[PDB]
Amino acid sequence: HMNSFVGLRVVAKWSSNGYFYSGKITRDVGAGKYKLLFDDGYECDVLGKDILLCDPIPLDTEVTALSPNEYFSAGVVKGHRKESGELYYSIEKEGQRKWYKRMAVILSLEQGNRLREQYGLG
Repeated sequence: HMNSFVGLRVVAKWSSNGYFYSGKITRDVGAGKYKLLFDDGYECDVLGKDILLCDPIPLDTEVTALSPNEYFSAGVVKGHRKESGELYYSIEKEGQRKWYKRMAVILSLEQGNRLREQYGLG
């Protein structure tokens, strides 16, 4: 039904790793899989059920923000904005909000499962 998923930004995980990372679909490789180019440069084929077609990550989503002191901490998306073409998320934690670059925001398995119903490609 869909014209094409190529070029769409997503957050996706591979198997045996429980986090979703931001990336983009570069190719429909069939077999229910898509070639995903992660923002860090890593590229591999991922199952449709492991892809959340949401960009930006919606507001009021509980996410995992990579934080100072190599600290991964759960927080809630309260805003996003483009800064010279780059997407930044406003994440609320301990009742305070801070800006994080796109790549510093990931989803744990539980956090991503909450979005599968609405945004998953399963």
